[PDB]
Amino acid sequence: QFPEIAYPGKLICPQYGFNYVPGPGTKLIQYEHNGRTLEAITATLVGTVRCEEEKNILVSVLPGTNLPKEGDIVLTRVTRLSLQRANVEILAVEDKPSPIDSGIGSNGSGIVAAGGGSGAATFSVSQASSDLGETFRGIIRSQDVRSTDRDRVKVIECFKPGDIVRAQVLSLGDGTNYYLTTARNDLGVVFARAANGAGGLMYATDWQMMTSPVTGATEKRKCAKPF
Amino acid sequence: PITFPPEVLARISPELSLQRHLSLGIRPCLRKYEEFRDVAIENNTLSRYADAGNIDTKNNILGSNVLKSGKTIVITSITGGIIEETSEDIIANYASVYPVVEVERGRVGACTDEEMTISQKLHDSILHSRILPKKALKVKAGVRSAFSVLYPDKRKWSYVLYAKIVVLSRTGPVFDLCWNSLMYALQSVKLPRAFIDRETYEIICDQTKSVPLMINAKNIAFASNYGIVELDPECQLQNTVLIADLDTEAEETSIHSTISILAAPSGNYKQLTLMGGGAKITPEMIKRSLLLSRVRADDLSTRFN
Amino acid sequence: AKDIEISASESKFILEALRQNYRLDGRSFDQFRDVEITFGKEFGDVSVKMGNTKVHCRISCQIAQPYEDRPFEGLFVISTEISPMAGSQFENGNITGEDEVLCSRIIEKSVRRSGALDVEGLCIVAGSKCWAVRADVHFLDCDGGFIDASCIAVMAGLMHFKKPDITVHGEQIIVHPVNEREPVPLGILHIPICVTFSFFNPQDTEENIKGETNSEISIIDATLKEELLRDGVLTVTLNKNREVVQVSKAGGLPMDALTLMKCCHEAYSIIEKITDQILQLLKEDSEKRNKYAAMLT
Amino acid sequence: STFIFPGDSFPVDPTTPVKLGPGIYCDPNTQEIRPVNTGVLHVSVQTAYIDYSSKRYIPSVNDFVIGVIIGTFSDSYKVSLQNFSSSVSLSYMAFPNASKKNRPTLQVGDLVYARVCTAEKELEAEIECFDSTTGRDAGFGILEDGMIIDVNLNFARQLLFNNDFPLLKVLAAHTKFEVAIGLNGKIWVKCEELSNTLACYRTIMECCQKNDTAAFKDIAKRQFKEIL
Amino acid sequence: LSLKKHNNELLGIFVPCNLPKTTRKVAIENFNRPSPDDIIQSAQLNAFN
Amino acid sequence: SLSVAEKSYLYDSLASTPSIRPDGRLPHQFRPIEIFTDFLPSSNGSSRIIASDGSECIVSIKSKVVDHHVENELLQVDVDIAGQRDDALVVETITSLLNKVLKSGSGVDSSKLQLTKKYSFKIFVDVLVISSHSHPISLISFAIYSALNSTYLPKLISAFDDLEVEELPTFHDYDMVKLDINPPLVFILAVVGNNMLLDPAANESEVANNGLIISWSNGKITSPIRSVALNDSNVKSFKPHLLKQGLAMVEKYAPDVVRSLEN
Amino acid sequence: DRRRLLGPAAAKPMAFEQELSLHTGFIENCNGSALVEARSLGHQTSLITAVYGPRSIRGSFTSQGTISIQLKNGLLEKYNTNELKEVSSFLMGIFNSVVNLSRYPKSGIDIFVYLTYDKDLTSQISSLIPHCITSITLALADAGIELVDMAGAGEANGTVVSFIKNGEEIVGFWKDDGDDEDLLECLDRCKEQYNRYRDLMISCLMNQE
Amino acid sequence: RLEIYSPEGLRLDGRRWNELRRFESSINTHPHAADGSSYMEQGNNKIITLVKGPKEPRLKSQMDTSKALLNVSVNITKFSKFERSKSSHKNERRVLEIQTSLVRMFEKNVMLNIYPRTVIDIEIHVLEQDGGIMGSLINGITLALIDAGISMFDYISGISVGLYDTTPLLDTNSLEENAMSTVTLGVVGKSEKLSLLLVEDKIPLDRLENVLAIGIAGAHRVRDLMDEELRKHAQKRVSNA
Amino acid sequence: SVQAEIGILDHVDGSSEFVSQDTKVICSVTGPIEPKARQELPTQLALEIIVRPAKGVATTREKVLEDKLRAVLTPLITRHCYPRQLCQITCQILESGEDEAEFSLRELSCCINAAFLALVDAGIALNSMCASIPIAIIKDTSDIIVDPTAEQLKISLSVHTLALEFVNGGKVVKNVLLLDSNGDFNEDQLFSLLELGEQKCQELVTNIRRIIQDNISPRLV
Repeated sequence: QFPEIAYPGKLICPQYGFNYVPGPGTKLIQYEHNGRTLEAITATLVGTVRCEEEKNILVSVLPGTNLPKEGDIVLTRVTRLSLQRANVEILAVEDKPSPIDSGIGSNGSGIVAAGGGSGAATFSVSQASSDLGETFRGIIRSQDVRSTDRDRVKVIECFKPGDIVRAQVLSLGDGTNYYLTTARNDLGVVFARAANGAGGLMYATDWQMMTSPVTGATEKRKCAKPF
Repeated sequence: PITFPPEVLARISPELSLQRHLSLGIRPCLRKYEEFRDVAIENNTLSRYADAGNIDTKNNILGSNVLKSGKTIVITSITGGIIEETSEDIIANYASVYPVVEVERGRVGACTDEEMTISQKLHDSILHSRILPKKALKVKAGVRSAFSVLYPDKRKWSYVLYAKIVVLSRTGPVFDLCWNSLMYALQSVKLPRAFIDRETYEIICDQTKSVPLMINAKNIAFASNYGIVELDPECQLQNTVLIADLDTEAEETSIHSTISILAAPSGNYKQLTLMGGGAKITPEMIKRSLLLSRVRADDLSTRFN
Repeated sequence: AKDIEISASESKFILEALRQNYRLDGRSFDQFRDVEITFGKEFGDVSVKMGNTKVHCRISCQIAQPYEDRPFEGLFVISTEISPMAGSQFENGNITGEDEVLCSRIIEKSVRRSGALDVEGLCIVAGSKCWAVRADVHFLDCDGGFIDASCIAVMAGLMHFKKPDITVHGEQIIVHPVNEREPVPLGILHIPICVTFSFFNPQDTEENIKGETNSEISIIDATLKEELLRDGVLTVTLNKNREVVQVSKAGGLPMDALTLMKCCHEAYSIIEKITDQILQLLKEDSEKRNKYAAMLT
Repeated sequence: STFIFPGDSFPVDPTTPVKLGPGIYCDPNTQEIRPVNTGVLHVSVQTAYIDYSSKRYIPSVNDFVIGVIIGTFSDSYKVSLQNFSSSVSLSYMAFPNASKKNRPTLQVGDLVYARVCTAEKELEAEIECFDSTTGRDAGFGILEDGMIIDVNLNFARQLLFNNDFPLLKVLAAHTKFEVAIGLNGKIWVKCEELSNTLACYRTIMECCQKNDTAAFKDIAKRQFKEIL
Repeated sequence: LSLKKHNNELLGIFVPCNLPKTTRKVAIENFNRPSPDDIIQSAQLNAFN
Repeated sequence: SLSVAEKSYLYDSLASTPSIRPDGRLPHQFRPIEIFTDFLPSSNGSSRIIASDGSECIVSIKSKVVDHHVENELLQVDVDIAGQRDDALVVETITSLLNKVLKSGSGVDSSKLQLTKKYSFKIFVDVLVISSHSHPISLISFAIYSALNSTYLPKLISAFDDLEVEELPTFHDYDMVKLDINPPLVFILAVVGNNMLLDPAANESEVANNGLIISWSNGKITSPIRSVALNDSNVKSFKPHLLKQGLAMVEKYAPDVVRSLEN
Repeated sequence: DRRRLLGPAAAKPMAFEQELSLHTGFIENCNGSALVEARSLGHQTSLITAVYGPRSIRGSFTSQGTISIQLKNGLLEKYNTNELKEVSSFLMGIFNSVVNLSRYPKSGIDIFVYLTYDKDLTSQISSLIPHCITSITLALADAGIELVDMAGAGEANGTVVSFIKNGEEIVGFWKDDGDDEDLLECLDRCKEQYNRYRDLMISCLMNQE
Repeated sequence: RLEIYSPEGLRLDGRRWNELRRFESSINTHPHAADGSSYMEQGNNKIITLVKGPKEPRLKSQMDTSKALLNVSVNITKFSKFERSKSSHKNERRVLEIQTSLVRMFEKNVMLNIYPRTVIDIEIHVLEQDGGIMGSLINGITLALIDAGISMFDYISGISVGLYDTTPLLDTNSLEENAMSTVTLGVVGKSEKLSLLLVEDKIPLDRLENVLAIGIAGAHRVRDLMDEELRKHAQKRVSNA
Repeated sequence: SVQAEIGILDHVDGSSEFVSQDTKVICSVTGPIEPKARQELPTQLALEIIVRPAKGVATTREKVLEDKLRAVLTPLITRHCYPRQLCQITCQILESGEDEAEFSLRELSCCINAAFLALVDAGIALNSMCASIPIAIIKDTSDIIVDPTAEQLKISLSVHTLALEFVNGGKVVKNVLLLDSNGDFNEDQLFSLLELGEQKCQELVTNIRRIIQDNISPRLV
């Protein structure tokens, strides 16, 4: 019978019993016991074991009783716009903040960017991965904003700098940027402010409209569906 | 319904989170408006005189303190040096301590703005509070002759004090915690006795004998901070408020009017900082902050041993 | 951006004007700019103006310990850090760049290595106590020629400074207040002054390297527009005793040796006048202070 | 008509609708009209604006500017209007009678005279080498040879839009010349002889250094006598 | 316990405090109709089987 | 840099019974080298090693007179590698290992550095690596071994006992004494499957499972022994019997290497 | 120093078996953390470790993750830079064999160890290595990073050996000074310590859910 | 107190007033490490020069679309003198000044405009040092650049002249450099045009032209020696291959 | 009284020079310009602030001054008018006017006034006007002194810096931008100090308005 709980280094099952295939949180490792070769699936995480049929069976370990990848859902902030694409920064990967520490208060008083202080010029490049407050970056091309009429899309009629956007990962890209898409009904703008971030919050009214409550002014966005 | 976890909401829209929490009478840190965090300390456990009968001989630490407040931990240690001194209530008759502050946030490199400003402000506030007189650091050196040392019940020397402060698990501004930890560590410092054997005179510290550090005990003060927020009608769930002991990401990102106080249990004040970059600051809020800081200092002074 | 952009029209116009013996500001090829020197309230506070270039200098001193290797001398240091105040093309912290390093080395060789200051007079107690002297140069506005202005400002500030009188009382020393015992000046051995030349090629590289004629052009004390288009540069330091303190030509456009000697001979006439002007200004300042002190009796 | 400071009371009846010009801000939170610049307030369907002194140019639609080509891309040029500023873009199809076979032949380092056509707040500004509003092509294009002079913005506006400003008339009494005026703070001149161009450059620089328009003639006479 | 009984409003999307029920119903009704991509994708089925 | 197919082919060749190396060498066979000594006249000793793949190292030996009561260590090594920072991890690791192998009691006879009852010679070892393509610990060790066996020191001619009355040490102005100290050697090994390899090449290091560093001195294995990763994409664990095999291999084949470095 | 307050220039410094406790997850602004505290007759040690990542990295595309380890002193500065860096390199060599680095392309993982407390109640850095390995293993498991096995270590007479797979495999070997002919006894003693440390680590992970 | 220049016209090492030290150079000494290399011996000086490039730039920031970028690095070892140096010389202002001077010298001579979007790197190692090191650096760079097959206009030769009271001495050593002022020159081809002129100590104004002329003649002789060595190596290379 | 001059540098957008007794500061402003990628903010203007001392090199003493200047200047500027642009502000102290080993409040006030004047000269959009004064309380007498000299600072008990915000013709106080008190004081002293400082700041801002109008008006038509 299969184990109920797992820790790193714990053997789960052999390859046959049905052909077993390692999923997330598991690995296949060679073992030598009593002078004979052995194959087994080994857990790599602390959690619980569940197997689903996909005969071929996939064995996975799920934490409980990260790093963005293709197919993931992310929450981003718009940084720059042009005629061909939008630049964003990733704030959360599947309802988990990324990074844990955003670096607030590290540069003193005022309103400063993460790399806009004195410590940015003295970071040890060769002894670490990145500096305090750095995030993953992504790019949304105009042809990826929607699935239809992807040759007449106007970027400034869809997003504005400072908006919060829900997107999905398409590719790992290069070492600088991921590639993202919003071409689905549940992807798009979730939070926005009037007067390009100087006013109050707006609420979604239609598939392509948001409204300011204090003064009944309207702007054009690509609204993600609420509820 | 579409819903975000509290950490995600604080990351993506801190102002809305703060406005929503306040309309219910609570804070994103899950406290009341005028409620402080609890404090627990552990004095003089890392020093070379921690055990009165068994003195460590490989330890050069003269005083120590460990402080815990919420989830934040502060460790303070004090060392010493000696300098040859060649050549009222006025500030020319007072000394200070030289601190170095490290806040662990996952970075390797030189100091940030936060660490440098905190160190400088600690030094300056120690100097301005008239806590450490210059005559309290004068060395009464002895002489060793055939070998024994005779102390007096030429040249002149003075003590020099250094401090090292390490902050772990930071969640907000940490100046008050560092100041309070250093105040606790200063009241437990012992100074080693010193003796002597173009000229070369070498002064040597005694291995086990020491004398206590004499400071103005009536000038000791304790720190607290406050914030002022203006309520937004469209964000309230189904006028200004005063908030004490700011913490967590949502509060530090959205609040730009703050008050800082150093208050002594005698009844006077040693420091006051007003910075209005947000809501308007009125005299009533200043008076309320002064009263609250007085109560907090009274609590922190008479709480241990 | 931090890049200063020059169009082709401006370059062509300036080079063609140089071919016809014209400068934009109306000077001749061998004319130096006018120098204004102003002294502050404290000793060692000097302002120097050269057309549109502005430089400020300050001198200060304090007690220190001599080096173990050299126990009979004091300490002297010169600091020149540039800021975006003089222009947005300058970084805030940059002491490793080419031009900053070159300027620092030239000033160091002209002033500190030449022994213009008497550092043996800074010793108080041999082997234990001495004076440490600082020179701080502040660059306020750049229109070319920071090296010459810096040299003039440092020398004038050193010749204007006075330090408090002290006495040795057994083992320790006593530093008297200024309102008591009349502070004393420093000893200056010679006065060095720097001059900078700029070179332009009105032909191509082949004519410069393999040609028989020598048609290169030399001007003195270039402005910001001129020095952004030059092909070479030369700095020479001299004093009134007809001594070459230092010469620096670190690469650039190759120049015939006779032209370089002619440049070295042209610099001397300028340095003589500059030295006389500095001495006269110092004398007038001293007389003004003495007259005011007499009138305040 | 009156001198005003930031934070002062705005002397306009709230009932009457007035279109807002430079120097006046509408608060996005309180919907209040307040001045943000220091200078003289002019009130003329009526328009109000503040005239203030400035040196750093900010692009605005329908302005005449002079730029420098600093880079060539696959479909457009990269153009600088002022040192240390963000660059603007000039499209290959923004020339008269332009097609995919009639390509422009500008190089890095050329001077151009153009008009601002797009100045969106969230994007990069664009310029064109022909007046698309009217279809007129009056002096737009490359400027060959000549010399460039830097001035402040008020001086350039006075030269371009005021016909009672006496500088061009006093300059025309000494020589024949060509001129182009950019509102970004640039003046281009050219004469047949280099000495005349140099005299014009010196006269313009000295006149801009001063504030009195009655001394222009003496300055011009002295400068044109200097060159012999 | 206050947070537990006040979820779905403390951690939800932004809806203004004083929103009449008519406006809320109109907003909800709009999103229950095909999006611009839906209409175009519906017609393209006959072309690309 | 190698591709996946190249690495698979090379690993299949190396992890076979018997092993096949890309150049056909035996598991214990070394590659040819060239040695030059005594070419820096201003030093007490010097050497230069050139490897067959372009690797080159230069060593210099210099001395100084010190008080051997205040001074604790009489041998100091300083390492410089071209293209690397002075505070790079590999540079400091090599510096630490090389200072450990030449410590006071390690087989190095430091009694030959003593002059007068109060003073002694302190030896400075400076290493400059011009070009390298793999971990250069054994190349530097061989160069140091070659340089130390051709070193000459000044000859003292002014007293030996100075405990009571001390005179300044004085030396003969022309004569010198050859230093006959006993220097060690350091070897690096590669683990590829179930095989052990001596003197691995650059391409063999890119597929190795692990590595070993073993010291040798006058017939015996010496204290400094480490396990080292020669790459980062193929490092794995190994069974304990491979350690004993490597120790035996070094014990067996070290004496032949000693004879190759003589003179 | 322009960034620190170091005081006057002329001043001079003053011149004058094991029981364990393991806890994880107590630092808020990092991904994983652990506290290791060991006591015996004549020694006492405390350690804290923290893990940051996976995080973005500067440079070109990399197909697998990168690990960095930083060692810092605590209270007393008992070790210099060179030996700390050598120990860091040894630890990085060990933990490149147990982390599933193929799972984290173009990202970095940064590990910090603080040497808080070390007192002699009755050759000194070698005996500290096993506790560092235990702390790093616990913090990596706490942060949710994939590990193929639980790594431990033991120390015996200047020799440190690190094991996986119930002590049948070696991921690290260290030897300074000591006896030349003593190899089997060192292996047996180190394995004996490793088994106990492994039991305690698994119990700590299983209980504190 | 020594006889720097004896009444019989002899210097301390036995040379006369207008004689060069022994000059030996080698070309193509490190074929596996660089495109061009040289080994220079001038008296007791020993220098290794390596030329790498033209090649792809490491970073996309250091790319120029009109010409190549030239970099020079100089390493002075701790054992290059009789007394061992206490600390490293890597980041001293003097070394940075030397590197900048060399780069600015050779920018005007190399035809950098025919190698756009490339980088050329020069790495130098000084093993022994006995006076007049700047001229030796210049000569080594010239030889290594020519060995790499990189286009240039002409040779550049370095030389040093010392002035002892009224007597000019050519190609001074360490003993003479510690007792008098010296001048360093860089000469182009067989002309009178100077690429470098460096005077660091005091010299009378009315005594500089004679020193310049003596240095120019010495540099012409140095250029002749370098050309002879290069031609001999080329003849040997082409004779058999 | 105080002396102020406007527009004295040639290669910056705006500049000024403020003198008060023996304290002298010169300031320059350049912006809006293109920022570095790591300084950029998506929706508003970014600031870069530098302060340089009269003697020596810059240390951690100047970092605190930069922090306080940044705190004062941030709410004054209409930052949302210049999205993802940069403004550089540099202050050079020429004469401290006090003993730098103990006090730094006169330099802070002079820097605040000089920076405001340079911002007005450059043409940056501003929400309102500002003024700043130093205050001290003297021993024995316990008198409150506005604009103390260097001799009065050596016998003081507490030192204060006050910066206020004025609107509607310089007659209405909008907020307290900065109050920085160090020493020993009670509540009555604090509330007397604020009342005196408000009047002194009002007089100073009226004087500043007159100076600005005198300097700027000749440049316009």
